[PDB]
Amino acid sequence: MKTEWPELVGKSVEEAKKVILQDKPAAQIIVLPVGTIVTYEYRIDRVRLFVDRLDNIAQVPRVG
Amino acid sequence: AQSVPYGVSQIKAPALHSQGYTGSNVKVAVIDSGIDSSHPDLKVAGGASMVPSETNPFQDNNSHGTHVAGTVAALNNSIGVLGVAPSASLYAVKVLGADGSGQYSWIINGIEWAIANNMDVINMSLGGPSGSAALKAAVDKAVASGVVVVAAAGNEGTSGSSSTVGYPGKYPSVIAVGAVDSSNQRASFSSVGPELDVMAPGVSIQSTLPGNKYGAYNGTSMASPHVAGAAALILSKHPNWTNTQVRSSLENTTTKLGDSFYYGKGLINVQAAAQHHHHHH
Ligand SMILES: [Ca+2]
Ligand code: NA
Repeated sequence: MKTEWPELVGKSVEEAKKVILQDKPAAQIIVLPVGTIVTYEYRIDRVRLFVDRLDNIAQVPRVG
Repeated sequence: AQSVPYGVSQIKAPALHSQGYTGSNVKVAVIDSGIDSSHPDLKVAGGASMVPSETNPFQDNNSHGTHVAGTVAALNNSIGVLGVAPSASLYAVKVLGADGSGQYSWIINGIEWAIANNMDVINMSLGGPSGSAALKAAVDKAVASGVVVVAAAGNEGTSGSSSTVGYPGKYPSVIAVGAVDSSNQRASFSSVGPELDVMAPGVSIQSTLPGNKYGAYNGTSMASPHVAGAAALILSKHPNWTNTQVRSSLENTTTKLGDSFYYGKGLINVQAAAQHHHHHH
């Protein structure tokens, strides 16, 4: 089971969503700004995508 | 009838309750997404919101702050669950919006509010992968001012020999808390590193949710409020103990588990922490 996507860092948020939904079609994807503080609960269904101000992925996406 | 979630029993909070200590008159700020003050198993004493577009700290549009609050302080009655410190004075310090995120300046503003309002304990079930000088200054200021500051370690799992503890947990002044299950095994998602201080239950933790609900959540976010609640129990039994002393009491009386890189000092034991003389069990 794929749970991290380091190959998506530096890609557009759009391509990252498409790729993650191919691997995990029921993922609950939420896009947040990189450099924010976030809740530390663990959600096996969730993938947060942290984007820079250009809307590119700025941190390795992972399940949780 | 009320149920006692396993994690409350696992840290030995019922021993303090039977001695008559429940966190009365201890002020605990839950710095988080808000707390649903209408929940019949919570009593919220006060609070403030630092989120520009969500000005009511007593409306929790995410659910996370309400769950964390119930592990700290769900009321002792005939309903719902029981908190670690069910008599604590609970403050909703809203610094995260509905989506579970906040700007560093919102978190800092909430920490400053807590210091200005004489909070005895802060719980931060939250973090980010990088620090900032201003964030470090805010937590160091709260500690210098006498506040016990507790934070979730993060859910980044392992990464070889690298620390994966988040900030502000990773700062020396903050107690960083990892997650174990009911068998004392580290949760696979629990962050690791030399900054991990103690562990508490963080798997399938039942607590309060908005709109008079209950449910089981997972995370170091769930482990942190066991330790913040334990700090409130300790202060209710020893009201003159400093934050320094409360922190050492928890660290010095854990049940040691595995290697400290993965487990820190082990599982907290609030019964042993609240005695005068401290040793590990
Ligand atoms: Ca109750
Ligand atoms: Na720390």
